[PDB]
Amino acid sequence: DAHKVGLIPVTLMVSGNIMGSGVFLLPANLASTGGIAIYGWLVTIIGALGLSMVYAKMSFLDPSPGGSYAYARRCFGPFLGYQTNVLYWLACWIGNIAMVVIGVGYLSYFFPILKDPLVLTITCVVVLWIFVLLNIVGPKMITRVQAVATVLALIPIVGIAVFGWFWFRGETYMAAWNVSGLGTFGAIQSTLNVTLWSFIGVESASVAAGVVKNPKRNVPIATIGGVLIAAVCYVLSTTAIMGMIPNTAGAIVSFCAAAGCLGSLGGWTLLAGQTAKAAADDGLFPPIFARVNKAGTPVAGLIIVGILMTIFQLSSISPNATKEFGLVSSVSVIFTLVPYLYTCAALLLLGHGHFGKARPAYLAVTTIAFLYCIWAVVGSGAKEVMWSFVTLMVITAMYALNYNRLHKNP
Amino acid sequence: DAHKVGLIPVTLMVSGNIMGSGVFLLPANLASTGGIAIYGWLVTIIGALGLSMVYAKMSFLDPSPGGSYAYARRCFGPFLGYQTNVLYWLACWIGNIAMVVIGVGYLSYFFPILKDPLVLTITCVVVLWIFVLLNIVGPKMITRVQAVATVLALIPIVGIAVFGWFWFRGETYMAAWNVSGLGTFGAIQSTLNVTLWSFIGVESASVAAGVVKNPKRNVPIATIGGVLIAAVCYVLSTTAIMGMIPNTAGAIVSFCAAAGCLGSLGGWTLLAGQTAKAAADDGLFPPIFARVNKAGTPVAGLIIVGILMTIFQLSSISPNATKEFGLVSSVSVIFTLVPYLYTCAALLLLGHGHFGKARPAYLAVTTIAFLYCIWAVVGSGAKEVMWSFVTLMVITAMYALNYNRLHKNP
Repeated sequence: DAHKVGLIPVTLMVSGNIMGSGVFLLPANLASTGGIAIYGWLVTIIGALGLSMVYAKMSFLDPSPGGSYAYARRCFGPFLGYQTNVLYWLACWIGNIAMVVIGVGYLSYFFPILKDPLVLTITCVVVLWIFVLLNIVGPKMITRVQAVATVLALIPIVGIAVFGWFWFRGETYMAAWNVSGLGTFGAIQSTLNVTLWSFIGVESASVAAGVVKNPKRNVPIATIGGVLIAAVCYVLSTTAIMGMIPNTAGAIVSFCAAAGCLGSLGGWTLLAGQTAKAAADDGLFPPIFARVNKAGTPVAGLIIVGILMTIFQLSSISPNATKEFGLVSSVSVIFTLVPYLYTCAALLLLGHGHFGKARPAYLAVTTIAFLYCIWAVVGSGAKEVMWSFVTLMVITAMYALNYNRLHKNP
Repeated sequence: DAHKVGLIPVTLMVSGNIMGSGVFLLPANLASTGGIAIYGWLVTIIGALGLSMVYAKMSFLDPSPGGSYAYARRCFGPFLGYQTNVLYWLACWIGNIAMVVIGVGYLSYFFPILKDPLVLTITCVVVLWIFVLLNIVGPKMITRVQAVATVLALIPIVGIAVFGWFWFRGETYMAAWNVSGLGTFGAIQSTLNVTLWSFIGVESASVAAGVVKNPKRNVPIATIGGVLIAAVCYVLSTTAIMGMIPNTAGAIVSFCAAAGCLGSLGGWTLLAGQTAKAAADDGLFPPIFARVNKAGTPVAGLIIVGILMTIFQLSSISPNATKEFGLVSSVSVIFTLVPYLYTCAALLLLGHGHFGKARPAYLAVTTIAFLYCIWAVVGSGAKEVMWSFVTLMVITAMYALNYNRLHKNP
């Protein structure tokens, strides 16, 4: 198959959905800290790379076509995996509405603007279907969108990596040094708590399956590529941290950031159609989507995701926490963790005896992945989390929509 | 079998674990409200009776011998059910330490006393093993303890039901009327939020199985008996609500309350040994307990529960929230919900097509049970709930202790 994309724009997708709509804000987020504190990066990147490794050698096997639910079919995988879906896709199109309220806030000036009245919302609303239709064109086309746009948002960051390496200069960062944070013991927390729940994305590769070239080779290479990429991106970019704290070619840096939300948005609508029109086939949901107009792609799928997406775009217009951490926009963050959980549960529930040799080695990386996934939700908002769990209780008993499973019957 | 108890002291067990260590405090808990507000009772009792009905017609089938995990073997039932255990048992012996810090605070005077220094703790510590050994004697003996002691704590409440019906008098309650609460719309919340998470217990019957007479008949009758009992107990007792708000034979009323924690404590250590030395056999945990010295009963089991119970009795001595809602003593409240959840999931996952006729009827009661269970955790402490969920993530990835399940393998 050649109408089914490949590594080159896949790793870019995978990377650029972590990159991605949070880097041009990351330094800011550890400015109110607590700043550098590079340690925070050390540990969050080590454990996250572990998570990407998990995903790598799992899609190394059954990709999938999901994934991150594919493997849920085998912590169980009915109930638990059909759940894992609801709560991930329902955190797939939801996290999108978040993505536009910021992505267009990134073009809040520089032509248009406007961008303050009802115009902000009317444009995020039409900016979404942009990518919905650009998925009805794909999937090979939406990945073509992401490739160009994120290598656009790569200009800024990568530019500061080496070029920023030649500018500043120098011992200024040494001047600001650590401190501000309330000491090393927990000081890290002030950084981890914003480099962690913001490494979210490694899934996209083992979630493309159904439209990557060769899964068993390209996809594992995809996540590991994506993670090492965004990772050094993160470090070299936010090590450009001299002393400031207050929060010509400037226009390019402001355009290239929104251009990350140019590719991202497509990417996540994509992930939205995938891990759902997937558990359409491996069983139930229910669907509906389907219906997969000939040549792949969920025609009903992404269109339906459009309706679900737009409906919330016009009532979170608007209050819901006017920015990040919105009791709805953040919870959907937590949601995307469970599938991190069962996955790693699976890269061992399906190495029952490992169709691969040397145990302890894989045995660590998965444990590490478990800290990372457990820690980055252990240390987060108290209304938000209880919330996820409320959704778990409700996802569950919303399987009355489901009286036909089986196992260990009577 | 006749060394295996029967309905007569079983329903008393089942009832007196909800009764039970919260009634002589219940009116107090809706005094700071918001008081009567009898509605709160209306809705909490209707949905709870639904929950008991759920449990009734489930143990009507497979009892079990668990239960409330028995049936988990069939939302899955490996991982999910072995979980459902950890999080219920670890909420079974934990809820106990809570039970003694109050049950002896109930004899904080009237002989002994003391009851304020290190003596409070040294006595709760030895008061626990009391029931641990009185379970090593049972299980028919511990139920004999609960029967006598709760029909002792029945004297107070039931006495006010009819006798209290002849005393006051009269329109005083009409004088205090509703109000104080911030209006009907949500006013109920101030009552439901303390009549709900305080109806916990209906499980005990469908959790005795392994030591009730005939399961299929006695156990269903047990929970429904238990619930209607504690229910009218609740209503007729806390309808003795005249106007007061500040918070000879008086000694009897103060003794008879602790005497509820005389029987309760035994009951829950009991439930502790049960839904664990049960998932010892249906599979894994791991155990250990076992080892079931001849004639039933988990000898290693309750003894081990003693060590786990005493260890926390001497470091929650002491701070941990010096009373109810202890971020550990309350969470373990939330924990005892999940098994409520999968249960009701099961009275339909195992009525796949109902080995019983007329669908919609059973179809409601289970839905109602789902509200009750979901609502009473939807509306509770924010650190506590996120906490349960953290335990869910950890229960989970603590099944590395478990690399040998199966289903839909590769």
